[PDB]
Amino acid sequence: VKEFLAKAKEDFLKKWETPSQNTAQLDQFDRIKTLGTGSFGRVMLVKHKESGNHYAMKILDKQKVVKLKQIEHTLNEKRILQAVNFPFLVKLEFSFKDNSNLYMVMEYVAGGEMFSHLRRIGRFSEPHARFYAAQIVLTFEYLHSLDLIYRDLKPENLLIDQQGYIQVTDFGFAKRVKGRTWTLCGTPEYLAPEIILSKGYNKAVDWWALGVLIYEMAAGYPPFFADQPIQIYEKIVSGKVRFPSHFSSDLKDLLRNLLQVDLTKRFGNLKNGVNDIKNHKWFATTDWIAIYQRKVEAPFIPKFKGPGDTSNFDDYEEEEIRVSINEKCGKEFTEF
Amino acid sequence: TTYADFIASGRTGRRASIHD
Ligand SMILES: Nc1ncnc2c1ncn2[C@@H]1O[C@H](COP(=O)(O)OP(=O)(O)CP(=O)(O)O)[C@@H](O)[C@H]1O
Ligand SMILES: [Mg+2]
Ligand SMILES: [Mg+2]
Repeated sequence: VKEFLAKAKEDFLKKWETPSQNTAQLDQFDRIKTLGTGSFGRVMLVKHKESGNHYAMKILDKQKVVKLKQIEHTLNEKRILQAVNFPFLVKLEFSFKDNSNLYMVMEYVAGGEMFSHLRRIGRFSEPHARFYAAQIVLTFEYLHSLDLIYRDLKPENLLIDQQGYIQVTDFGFAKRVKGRTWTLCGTPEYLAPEIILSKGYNKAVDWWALGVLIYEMAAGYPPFFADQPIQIYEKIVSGKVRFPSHFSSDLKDLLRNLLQVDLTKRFGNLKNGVNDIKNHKWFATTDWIAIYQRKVEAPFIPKFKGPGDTSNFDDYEEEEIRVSINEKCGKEFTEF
Repeated sequence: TTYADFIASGRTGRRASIHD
């Protein structure tokens, strides 16, 4: 692994230092349907004219981003996404901008969000949850080795590809930092107590989030839930966690070490780092190399009928892409 | 049950991220 990570780092640094820009333009794509909406725009299924390939186009409104002080995060998102390379990370195919918007064209993951499958099915069996978890563990090991913190782990950001494997999307809060950071960002149910407490935090928050993810996948509901975020935060900081009766002893033990408020005890943040997790009894049957190579038997393969199929995604209200005749926020997004 | 309480709660749908 150390050998692999060292090379991955070199590759990453080259792109981080000299990012690619303007690798396509708007008229090269026919917009089909919205796959999801966000605070600064939306993600749409699109078809690239010349190739006929389908992609997911994330659209960001510049003025909006600037008004809401999210410039740095947006720049982080694209700079990082274009530089990473891993089997479980969605690939950024093209990127460009125009008078009004920023565009990030990713490979299209037709299988839909893990979220929809999870809610529909109710909960995943342990081996099924474990299959997904192993993938996130290897992804975090990779990202962390590059001084990157993901910051938004949740089923809604995890897509299932045609092989039944995970493709992580939404690097909106990804950031390259050595040491601690302070931004209050993420998704309520997945926030680690140190984030909520405004005390400064590090990569350890991704490991706590993994804990929440594993718990949600296996239980069918989050360990800390309520009607309002504020109520959720109180539960998270209290630390009290209760496990469903069906949880194995191993799962509960792993979870108690991930959903650990004490930073000196949280798995993934100790002397042995990721190895404390990889070597845990819950992952005993996990063949890490096989997982990385995508050779393990996927527990579930989404039904897909032809490219361009969006049957695995909910429907959203369509809207017209507006492109002003005047350039908006040009200086702010020069590097994009 | 906990499941029933979650299912009747207002946060069972897609969750949006927060910032700042
Ligand atoms: N490469 C891809 N293939 C298929 N669908 C994708 C995709 N990238 C994103 N999506 C879909 O679009 C949705 C929104 O994308 P994304 O999460 O990046 O937007 P956002 O960051 O504005 C939402 P938030 O920050 O609130 O979580 C995803 O939850 C997913 O359903
Ligand atoms: Mg998202
Ligand atoms: Mg986001």
